[PDB]
Amino acid sequence: NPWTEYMAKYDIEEVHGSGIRVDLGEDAEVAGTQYRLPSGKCPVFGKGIIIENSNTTFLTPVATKDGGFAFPPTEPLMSPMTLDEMRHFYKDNKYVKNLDELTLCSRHAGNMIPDNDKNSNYKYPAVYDDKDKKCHILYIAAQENNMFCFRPAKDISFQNYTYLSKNVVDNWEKVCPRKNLQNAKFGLWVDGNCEDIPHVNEFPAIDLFECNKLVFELSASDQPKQYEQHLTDYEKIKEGFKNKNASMIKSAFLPDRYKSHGKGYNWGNYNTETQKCEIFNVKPTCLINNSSYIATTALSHPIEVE
Amino acid sequence: NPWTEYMAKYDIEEVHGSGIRVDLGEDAEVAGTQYRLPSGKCPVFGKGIIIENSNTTFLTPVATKDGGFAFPPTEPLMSPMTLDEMRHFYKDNKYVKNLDELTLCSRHAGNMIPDNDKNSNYKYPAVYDDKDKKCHILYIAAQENNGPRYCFCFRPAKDISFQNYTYLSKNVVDNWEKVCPRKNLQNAKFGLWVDGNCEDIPHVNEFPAIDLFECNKLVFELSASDQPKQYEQHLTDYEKIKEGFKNKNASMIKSAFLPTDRYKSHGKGYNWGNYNTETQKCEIFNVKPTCLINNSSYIATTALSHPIEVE
Ligand SMILES: [Cl-]
Repeated sequence: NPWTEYMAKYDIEEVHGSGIRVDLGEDAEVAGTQYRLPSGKCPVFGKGIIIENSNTTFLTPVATKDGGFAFPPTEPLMSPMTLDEMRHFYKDNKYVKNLDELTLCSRHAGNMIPDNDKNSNYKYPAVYDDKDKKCHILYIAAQENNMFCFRPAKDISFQNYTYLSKNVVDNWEKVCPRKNLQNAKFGLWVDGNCEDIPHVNEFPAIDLFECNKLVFELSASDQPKQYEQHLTDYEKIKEGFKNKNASMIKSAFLPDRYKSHGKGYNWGNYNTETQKCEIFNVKPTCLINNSSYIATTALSHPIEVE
Repeated sequence: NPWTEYMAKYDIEEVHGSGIRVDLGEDAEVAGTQYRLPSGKCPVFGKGIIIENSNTTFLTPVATKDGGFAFPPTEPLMSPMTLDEMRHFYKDNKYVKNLDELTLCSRHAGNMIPDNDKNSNYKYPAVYDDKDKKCHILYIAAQENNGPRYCFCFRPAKDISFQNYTYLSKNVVDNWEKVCPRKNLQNAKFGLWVDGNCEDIPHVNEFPAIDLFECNKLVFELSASDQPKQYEQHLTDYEKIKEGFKNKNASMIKSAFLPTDRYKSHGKGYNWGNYNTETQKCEIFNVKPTCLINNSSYIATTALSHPIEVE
């Protein structure tokens, strides 16, 4: 396969390794309880959280329903923090001060100790705003609760946002998707040629944005499948919550089932001419030269094209 | 309610009466020990077993690791057996010879005596393959074994590879076509009849589902299960019997701990789904539906139902 090195970034199971729509791919103890937390190795471009029946944006600091998901005021203020502020903050750290924008944001979020637990490996995720050059640390690592109903989504208002786990790798631009591939269709390398993906499901999509949106909706998810009828502390932890009104969430019921490990309907071929989004769940291993198509993934930016 | 007679086949507790994802709804003695075995009265369309970290397919005869779940070769060969071979085999039996292929495969499997036990009521289940018109008697009636322990690990699933298979207990009824679900209902949504109207099911759990097959898979996964929740440390002989195993390498499995109804669903579960084809959402619920709503955006499915076939 002449396509192996090129196609490496599209093996989402390998290179990302956790959920995309909902990333809760690891567990980490904070003060004696194991909490779920995002753990994917790639940035998720254009991902944010929509709070339903509300005008509050999710990057609004948590209420200390009026509030969002972001870190409340700390002293000194750790979040939000601009790119320049971050580089100045870490000036004495050779291995941190020069990391790319997104990786720096991830590492910065990763320096926030949870709940004065100095032993803990738990690290908060973050959102980077590329327009504002601002890093927002998320206090709430839950992504879907469908007190607050909400869901993850690509939305036109989120196009400059990137959702970042603690695990985002420093060379993500070499090894992860970002841009959509114009004039290219994902395929499978079989006996010296790029063949069509055998099984695809097709949907109407007015533009590339709408196709990327759909793929995202259907992509790898670490959200629980079985769960009680009412919200319970056990259900909250399974959704990625850690804190409730001034105490940690605990549950006698906590002892790997919910982890996708990157498995899902993560790829799409958008036919710009017929306005159909072609969605599949096997990793592609080549490209087909087809001028009618744009190749997208749930990780990819919903608009940007190369 | 004008829907009563029409909706009877969606009363899964009544018409099927056992687990769907894992069906172990009866016990039957073989050589002095009670074993668990499938007892559902309806066929389960598109159900097979996935063996983990293995190149072995579940319809391969048992190893006699390299093996599956199917009957080892017998003389005369009783399994696998084609429809035509079955009809010829039972040519002298008026009551069996002209049964529908599914009920026939169930009855054929039910004629295998377990472990030379002349008067046992234990009857092996079977899988009928509609593509090759072959009946496969299963020697292993276990359907799930994947505890954190050592995970020969396996689980039940609907999968594209299994779409022409039907998993058949010994109790599959001869008139299943009239009394059991099979086809999904296109342009229809399950509801509840309230005051001269078909109303929405009050509580549904909603999930993303790219197509009807995926919705049907999800419903099956959440459906009535007779599996022990008793996932514990090592796999003990008692645990094996609770999982539906009967044999282990030249002896019956036995246990002093076997008491002489707790893991039986009797068909109670998240057995139904309304799939919204326009929003790609699978809405799953655990109460029997009692009418249909005319909605072009939906397809009504059950855990029993074929994962593709529509009406
Ligand atoms: Cl029982």
